Parts: sequence; C-alpha cells; structure tokens
Amino acid sequence: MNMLALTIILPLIGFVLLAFSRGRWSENVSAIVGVGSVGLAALVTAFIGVDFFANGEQTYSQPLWTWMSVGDFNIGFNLVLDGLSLTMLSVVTGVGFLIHMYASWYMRGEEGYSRFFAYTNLFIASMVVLVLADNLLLMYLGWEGVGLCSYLLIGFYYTDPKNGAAAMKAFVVTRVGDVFLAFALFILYNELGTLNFREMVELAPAHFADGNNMLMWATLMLLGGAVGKSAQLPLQTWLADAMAGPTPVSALIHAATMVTAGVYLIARTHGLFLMTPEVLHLVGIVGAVTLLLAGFAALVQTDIKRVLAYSTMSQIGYMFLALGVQAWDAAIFHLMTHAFFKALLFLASGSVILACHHEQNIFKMGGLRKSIPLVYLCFLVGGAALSALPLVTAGFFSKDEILAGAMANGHINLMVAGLVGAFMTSLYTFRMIFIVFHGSLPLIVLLILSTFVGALIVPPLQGVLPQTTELAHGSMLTLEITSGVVAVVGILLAAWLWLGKRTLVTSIANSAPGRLLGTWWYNAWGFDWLYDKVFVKPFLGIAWLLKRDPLNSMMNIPAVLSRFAGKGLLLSENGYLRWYVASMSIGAVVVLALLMVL
Amino acid sequence: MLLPWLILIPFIGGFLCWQTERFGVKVPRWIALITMGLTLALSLQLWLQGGYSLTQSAGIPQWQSEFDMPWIPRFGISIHLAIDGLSLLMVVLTGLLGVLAVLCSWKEIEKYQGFFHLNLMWILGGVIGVFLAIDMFLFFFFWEMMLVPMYFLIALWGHKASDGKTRITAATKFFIYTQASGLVMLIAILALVFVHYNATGVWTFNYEELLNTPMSSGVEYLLMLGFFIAFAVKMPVVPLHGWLPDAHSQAPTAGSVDLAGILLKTAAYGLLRFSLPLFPNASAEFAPIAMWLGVIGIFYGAWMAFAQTDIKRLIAYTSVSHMGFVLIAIYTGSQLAYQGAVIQMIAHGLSAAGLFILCGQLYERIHTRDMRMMGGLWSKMKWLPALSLFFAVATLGMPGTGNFVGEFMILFGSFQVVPVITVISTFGLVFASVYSLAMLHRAYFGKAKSQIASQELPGMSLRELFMILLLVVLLVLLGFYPQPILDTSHSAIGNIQQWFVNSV
Ligand SMILES: CCCCCCCCCCCCCCCCCC(=O)OC[C@H](COP(=O)(O)OCCN)OC(=O)CCCCCCCCCCCCCCCCC
Ligand SMILES: CCCCCCCCCCCCCCCCCC(=O)OC[C@H](COP(=O)(O)OCCN)OC(=O)CCCCCCCCCCCCCCCCC
Repeated sequence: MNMLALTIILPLIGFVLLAFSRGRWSENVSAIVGVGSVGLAALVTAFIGVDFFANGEQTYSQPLWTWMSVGDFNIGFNLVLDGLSLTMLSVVTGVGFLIHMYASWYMRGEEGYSRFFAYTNLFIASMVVLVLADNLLLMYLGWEGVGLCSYLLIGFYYTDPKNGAAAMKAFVVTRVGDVFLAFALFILYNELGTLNFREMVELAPAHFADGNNMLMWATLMLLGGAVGKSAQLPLQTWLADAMAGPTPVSALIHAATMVTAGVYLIARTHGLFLMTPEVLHLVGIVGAVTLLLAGFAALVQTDIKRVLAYSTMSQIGYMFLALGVQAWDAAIFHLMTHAFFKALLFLASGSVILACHHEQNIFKMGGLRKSIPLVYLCFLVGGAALSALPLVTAGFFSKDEILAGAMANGHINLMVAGLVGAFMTSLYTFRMIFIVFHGSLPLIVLLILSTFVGALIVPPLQGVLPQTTELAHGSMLTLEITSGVVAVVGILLAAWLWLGKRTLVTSIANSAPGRLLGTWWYNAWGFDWLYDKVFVKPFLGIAWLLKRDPLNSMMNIPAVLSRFAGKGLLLSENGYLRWYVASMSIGAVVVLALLMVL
Repeated sequence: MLLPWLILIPFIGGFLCWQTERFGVKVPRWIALITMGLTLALSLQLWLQGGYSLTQSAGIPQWQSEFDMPWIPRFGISIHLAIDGLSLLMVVLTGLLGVLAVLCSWKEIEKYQGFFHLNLMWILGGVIGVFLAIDMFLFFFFWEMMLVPMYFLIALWGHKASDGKTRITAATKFFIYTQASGLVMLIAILALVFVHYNATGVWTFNYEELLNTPMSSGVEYLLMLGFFIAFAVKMPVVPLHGWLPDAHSQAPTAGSVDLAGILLKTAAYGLLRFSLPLFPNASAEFAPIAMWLGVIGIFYGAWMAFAQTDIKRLIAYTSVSHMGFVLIAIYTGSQLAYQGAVIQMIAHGLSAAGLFILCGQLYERIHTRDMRMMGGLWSKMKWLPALSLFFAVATLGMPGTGNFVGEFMILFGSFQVVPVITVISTFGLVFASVYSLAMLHRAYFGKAKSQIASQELPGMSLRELFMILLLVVLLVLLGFYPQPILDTSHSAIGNIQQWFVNSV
C-alpha cells in the first residue's frame, strides 16, 4: 500500500539502467532488466490491489515532497490511489508487462534492444505518474512524459526518415493537445487557487455560483487536451500515420498507455464536467463522430495495422461516448476490455508481419489460417471482441453497458450512432479477417482475457464515479438482443461480401462514387490534407520567408546609411587647395548668415 | 566583504593565467580552473551562510551582504556591491558556467593560451560585477567592461573555419550593438542623477538613493526607455537581436565564450533590479509594448531556429525565444511569474550550456556545423546524440527539466495578469517543440547525407562526459526539486514585486 511509489521508481530504474548500458549488455540481461522492471511493477500493483481491497477500498494518499511553492501556488508531488487509479494502474502495469515479455521474444536480433526497453520502461513510468497524480500539474508531467516516450518509440527505426516524420507529427499534434490542457490548468488555478482534483471539485460550486463561464472554458480545454492525447476529433490525424513504429509500441500505445489518458482525464475531472453539462454533451458528440469516422476509415484500409489503428480510434470514441452520456463505469470497463483485446490484436498482427516476411498489404495475403492456427485464433477472438460478439467476448458486455448508459439518460442519437458503429466495426474487422486469413504466454493470457473471463473483472469504481442510471429490464434485454443481432448481421454481411469471390465489393468499389468515397475515407476524410494546407504549409512558407532574418537587415540599414554618407562626405576631400579656400569662404558665409538671421 | 573578492579573484586569476604561461603551456588552464573553482566555492559559501530561505521581504533595499568603498567622490561614485537572493543565484550560475568554460577549452595547447584564459576570467569577473554592483556608474562600467575581452576572443580566437573578416565583422557588430545601447543607458543614468541632484542637491549614483526620485510622467518614461534599450540589446529582444547568432557562430569552437559571454542573463536581472524599481510607473505603461515584443520574440526566434542550417545558429535563436518568455514574465507584476522567470533564467543557462558544449564536441568530431551534411549520427557516436536528445528535450519545456518549471510558472502568473498574451505564448511552446524535433531529426536521425557522417566517430572523453552529465543532473534536479532555488530568490522577488505594484 505504501509501496505505491515503487510502481514509478522501478520502471524509472529500468530506463536509467538500460539507457546507460548503451547496448553493451547481452539481450538476455537487457530483457531481464526491462521485463523484470515492469514485472515487479505489476507485482507491486497486485499487492497494492490486495491491500486496497483488504481495507474497504479507502482512498490512499502518499505524498512524497512539495514540487512548487510560490505564495498561494502550491503544487505537490503526491500520489493518490482510488478505484479508478487502481483500475488504470492495474491495466497499465499488467498489459505493459505482457507486451514487454512479448517484445523480449519479438525484438531479438535488433539494434537498440536495450534502447527499446529503456524507452518502454520510461513510457510505463510516465503513464503510472499520469494515473497516480492527485493534482493536474503532476498529471501534466506524466502527460508530457507519455507523449515524449510515444515520440521516441514511434520513430524507433530512426534510419527510415518516414518513421521520424511520423514521430514528429505525433509529438506536434499531441503537443497542441497539451497546450489546450495547459490552458485548462491556467484557468483552474486562476479561478480556484488549486489543482488538486478533490479540492477543485469541492471549491468549484461555491466559486462559480455567480458566474459559470470560466468553468466551461476550463472543461472545454480539458476536453481539447483529452482529444489530443486520445486521438479524437479534431486531433486524431497522428494515430494512423504514427503507428509506423514497431509492433509492441503500437500495442502499448493503442491498448494501455497513449489513447486511454484522455479517457482517464475526463473520468478523473468528472465533477467539473458535471457542473458544465454542455461540455459533457460535447464530449459525447465528439466520441460519436470520431467513432463513426474511424469506422468508415477502417472500412477501406489496405493494411492490418491501419485497420487496427482506426479500430482503436473507434473504440476510444465509444469510451468518449460513454463519458458524454454519464456512463463512467461503462467507459472504464470498455477501457479495460479494449486494452485486453487490442493488445492481443496488435501482438497477433506483429506475428503476422514476422511470419509474412515483412508484408503489410492485405490483398497480397490470403489463406493464412492453415500456415499458423494460433495466430488465426488470436485474430479471430480479438475480432470477435472488437465486433462485440455476444456472450463469448468481454467487448460485448462493455459496449452493451455503454449503450445501456446512453439509452437510460435520454440520449437517442448517440445510441443510434453507437449501434451504427457496432455494425460498421463488425464489418471492417471481419473484412480484414476474411481478406487476410482466407482465400506464447502473453498471447494466452490476452486470449483468455479477451473472452467473457475479461468481463468477469469488475473495476472497483463504486464511490469514485457516480452510479449510472439503471435501465428497465425489458429495455435492457431489447438493447442486448439488438446489439447482438447487429453484430451477427455485420458478421454475415462481411462473410457474404469478402469470403468468396468479391464481385459485388469490386463492382461498387470501382464505380465513380465508390472510388470517390473510398479515396475520401482512405485518407481519413481529408483531415491530414486540411491540416497540411492550413497549418504546415503556411508554417514552412513563413520559415522560408524569414530565413534571411529581415529584422537583422532592417537594423543593418543604419550601417549602410553610414557607409553611404561617409563615402559621400569623402568626395569633398579632393585634395585641391583652392577648393579648401572656397569651402572656408562658404562656411564663413553660412556662419555669418546664420548669425544675422538669429 | 566577500563580494570584492568575488569580483577580484577572476581578475587576479586572469593575470596569473597570463603570467604563469611562461612556466609552461599546460599551466594557464590549471590556474583558470583553480580560480574559477575558488569563485564558485566562495559563491556557494555565501549561499550557505546567507540564510535566504528564512528571509522575509522587508522592502527595497534589503541586502544579505554589502560592501562600499569610495571611487570617484566628486560625482558620489562608489564601488558599491551588494548581494541578495537573485544576485546570489546569478553569481553561482556564473561561477558554474565559468568552471564549465575552463573545462570546455581544456585541450587548447596553443602558444598564447594565457591571454585566452585572461580574457575568459576578465569576462567572468565583469559578469559577476554586473550582478553585484548597485552603484549605477559601477554597474554601467562592468556592463561595458565585459565586452572588450568578448570582442577580442571572438575576433582573434574565434571560429577557425571562417575567414578572418567574418569573425571581425561579427565581433564588431556585437561591440557596436552592446556599447551604443550601453551609452543610451548611461544617458538615462546621468539624467536620473541630474534629476535627483536638482530635487535634493547632492550627487549620488547609488541605487538606494536614486529610488526615491520624484520625476514627471514622460521624463521617467524616457529614462525607462534608455534602460530598456540597453537591456533589450543584451536580452536579446527583437529587433535588437541580430548580433547574437553571428556572435555565437563566430565564437571559439569549444564553446567557452558562449558560456562565459552570452548565456548569463544580465539583462533580465537588470530589468528586475533597475527598470522595475527605479521607474515603476513607466514600466507599468510600457508593459503592453514589452509583452508584445516578448511574444514576437518567442515566435520570431522559433521560426528563425527552424530555418537555420547551422546548428549553433539554431541554438542561438532558441535562446531568443526563451528570453521572449522571460521578457513577458518580467513586465507582469506577478510573484509567480517572476519566480518562473528566475527558474527560466537558470534553466536556460544550463540547457543552452549543454547544447553549446555538445555542438562544439560534434564540430570537433565531424568538422562541419551544417546539418545538411550530418545525418544518422545516432549509430556513429557513443554518447553525444543521446545527450543532445536530452538537452533538446529540455529546451522544448519537458517536465522533469527546469525549463518546464520556469516556463509554466511564468505562464501561470501571466495568465493571472494577461491571458491573451499567455495563450499565444503557450502556442509558442508548441513552436519550441517543432524546432527541437527538427534539429534532432536533421542531425542524428535518418541516413548519412555526406561522407564524414558515414564513418565511426571517436567517443567523448571523461572530462566532456563529466561536465555534460553534471549539467544533466542539475537540470533534472531543477525540474524535480526547484524549491531551494525558489526559496533562495523568494525575498528579493517579493521586494521587487511589492515595490512595483505599490508604486503604481
Ligand atoms: C516522475 C517520474 C518520471 C515521469 C516521467 C518523466 C518524463 C521526463 C523525463 C526526462 C528525462 C529525459 C528523457 C529522454 C532521454 C533521452 C536519452 C536516452 O535515453 O538515450 C538513450 C541512450 C541509450 O541508447 P543506445 O542506442 O543504447 O545508445 C548507444 C549509442 N548512443 O542513452 C545513452 O546513450 C546514455 C544516457 C543518455 C542520457 C539519458 C537520460 C538522462 C536524464 C535522465 C537521468 C538523469 C540522471 C538520474 C539522476 C538525476 C538526479 C537525481
Ligand atoms: C530599438 C531601436 C531604437 C533605439 C536604438 C538605440 C541605439 C543602440 C541600440 C541599437 C544599435 C543598432 C546598431 C546598428 C548597426 C550595428 C553594427 C553593424 O551592423 O555593423 C555592420 C558593419 C560592420 O561590418 P563589416 O563587414 O566590418 O563592414 C563592411 C566593410 N565596411 O559596420 C559598418 O560597416 C559601419 C558601422 C558604423 C556604425 C553603425 C551605425 C550606427 C549609427 C547609430 C544608430 C542608432 C540607432 C538608430 C535608430 C534605430 C535603427 C533604425
């Protein structure tokens, strides 16, 4: 319980040791240090969870020191552990440990093996700091650490410049998100004098009784930071392009660390969002729109990895939809189950890439169900959990809790968008499955955890997040059977469209409206194009305009005038004596006339 | 009583560096190291014995130590030194950067190394004198005195790759900028002294006497403008910034002249110590113009840093952007933003020192500063690209480094005062991340763009590694535990802020 700081210290020690080793150690020692550091973090998390449940699930605060203290500006380096923090810490440490041992098997014979494990250890430490902070500034430290580690791990193969461009794009878009989060922090400290989550929740209704404008501004900026980190609208363009790194970093980013920080941020500051209901409805709308656009984008991708990236964007949209409909338990439950099955899917896709001699186009693949059965089984059950197959997958129960929470709060359009997205996610997931596959301890743990056994785990969110309004029994059963029917219908439609000879699919893909819509959704609705010609191109144009330093030349103007005036004055020194006498006479005339006029 | 020795030990040490050169060509570096370590140790002892953490704000003036000696009694000019928390932090930073500068040029075995070390110690003593002087004439004297060895170091000992005329031109531009702005400040100082002499009837160049000077509105604005023109040239504030990238690019290649000459922020200290207390009302009316000059400095410096093909020029423009942040902090009247400005001054000094030392070692390795010729250097060098990655990470305002603490405390206080300028400046922090990533990717990542970068390069020596890792440790400790630094400068900042907001 008091070893809550060990979950930060052990990954930090692993990063420091593996960074200063500089690749001199063997791969066995580097694997032992990195994987064992995250493993001891997971073991300490298990002991922490046992102790937390052993004393009535009481919130435990462990302060370490005071970070900053200037007058009323007091920011503490403290950790807090409640049910939400325990859930996030448990999923981060456990799934990161599984991904770490899979990467220990996976990254063998690679340059920067110890560098890879140092960067992933720093990623784990930053996310543990993010989820175990009681104030917004320490959470911001974990936020930036997670973004920096994402940038370092995405461009891990630094030799290819496109990996570096993907990493730079990821860091820049998420940094715009962090600027919005910084605005939220500035507003909240200026209004309430504190950044401690419990303290702002306590002091906000008294302070904002007369006026509630800056609270809406602060929650809107919190939402902007969240959509920056979680790759939602309008800061979602980095995810698909920047999943060009190695496979375990994509599993870590899309399952445990990167994309769940926005969900955790909205869930943690739920009281302030409760005081601003319009911004909460905006959170729900942003999630719904993002999940629909991500599903349509995943429907036309030609790589396994990009399909999985837009699927991650859709599932984070489902979590944002659950947050916007005041279904917080459903959002965290879907976070945990999606971490499970998305980690499983990304690890299986990495095994596909390794076995397929570095091939990524799905159409060049075919009939891989007989080449390897275990990878096909992992992809099958991960797709079933992604498609919310009823009663055999945890994703069904998570998405059904989300849809029930949207139904019970009077949200019709968000629930309709969720059902449409469920049909679309069955469609794109098994389109990828049937195109690719027709025509081991981490994998086992994620294999069982992606089934209903993962749905047997209940996050201890009672007393942290408010209870969702319960649905009527008949309405809940009709929603259950409607979601199951929609998922099964999408399964059968994908089977009818892609399992055999794709005649109808190719006929409507090659049509002019079909080609237009396919090339529109393939580029993710043109947001990359819009941000290139709205932010990137004027930045580069202003840089090329200013590369001469115009202000320096403007301040060099007086020197040029000095040279010109001096060269002009030197013409009077021609060396002629009679001109010197004439100039003395001219000066005498000027002096005498000036004395006469004054 | 130790402040005269704080200034004198560098001067005597530079004289002994020149004199002991005849005993051997490896002797002046040891002498410079001993006297820079002695200056650092004396400043650390002043820090330990000052008790700055338990010091309350009693109002300007409030000095932990003070020395006075008559110098030119006809004008009421004295050697008047005084140390308090802000000056002490700046002096300790100057001593640490001076030790780093001596260690940085350790492998210079040239025939005239004693004169190099004398010029270095004279620059460092002048900077310490700027931080300690409260007599206005003495402050101006140190201000303009530290530029002659700077000029000669740039002109004669500078970048070997460039021809002589380019180094002469850069040194001349730097000298003309700094001395003309200093003469405008001297005009302002003289006019303030004459206004006080007409009001009272006595000659004084003392800071404490000149504080209580009744001036009309408009005269005070002009004196403030002269002071600000000097400080804006040395900050640098746009457009008075053009001397800085050429002074950095033509500085000696090890980096010691960047550390000793530029990276000590005497102009921000001068704005806090003199411009705000002597002319508080004029500074209050100048606050919007100074804030927008800082905003333009942030964004202009970021765009210039991105557009550089020279890595040293890039780091110089990063310095311009960070000082735009500090300039926004200074004119805001907030204690939180002032403390952030102090942290940002120290952290920018440390991070720019690390960047410049690493750039000098990289130029020693590959014999070119053009980033279009170096690429994929992560696979060629043992330590340098990782430490350069750390320092570029620090310069974008990474939490865990002191740059984040300074920048964000500045932004918190500024938002409490001026919100629009603050939001534009945070987008400037995005611009900072852009130029840092661009430098990192153009230098150390990717494929080799020439033949020199395609081969293995020698590893960093133990001395270079030690000084870089010391800078790394100090920046990390400043990021995670900035409280001793905040407690050291709390009383001085409180006095300056209370004087500024109680007189407006
Ligand atoms: C609150 C908990 C934390 C929460 C999140 C915090 C986030 C912010 C963290 C900021 C720290 C810097 C992060 C980025 C570091 C980048 C440098 C790095 O790790 O480089 C890796 C490199 C090893 O790579 P490799 O390829 O094997 O090298 C062989 C040839 N170069 O390494 C090397 O070559 C050698 C090492 C180079 C420098 C490594 C980083 C130094 C700074 C961190 C440790 C500082 C020392 C610890 C003590 C500080 C004082 C108490
Ligand atoms: C904020 C603005 C308002 C307040 C300003 C206050 C004044 C002080 C602070 C600003 C100083 C600006 C100085 C501008 C010139 C800087 C020096 C320079 O650019 O020198 C260039 C050049 C040396 O280069 P070189 O290669 O040796 O020459 C070629 C061969 N002849 O040099 C030469 O060739 C000859 C140089 C002669 C001296 C330069 C001319 C100075 C004249 C006084 C200017 C005062 C400011 C005017 C108003 C501001 C500018 C619009």
